[PDB]
Amino acid sequence: MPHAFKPGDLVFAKMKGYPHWPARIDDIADGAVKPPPNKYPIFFFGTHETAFLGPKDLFPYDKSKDKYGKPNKRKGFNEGLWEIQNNPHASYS
Repeated sequence: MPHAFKPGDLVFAKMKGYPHWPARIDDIADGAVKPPPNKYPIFFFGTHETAFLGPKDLFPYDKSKDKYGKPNKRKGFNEGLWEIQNNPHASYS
């Protein structure tokens, strides 16, 4: 059975106006800006952008990849697919 989301989990993350996007739940670095309550820091692969999202917008990667893990015209997307499949836990800083 599912646990709560934790840093390192891989997802497709949904934001208004964008396709479900390869991403991970990030850690918060010591000294870094914390998310609002009930929100997680989401790192989007390919774009390397961070947004704060709640679970309703987070789709676990294993279950979802056969639906959402297909090339997309949008900037950074296909780079994102590579990262999530090939080195999803690397430093992209």
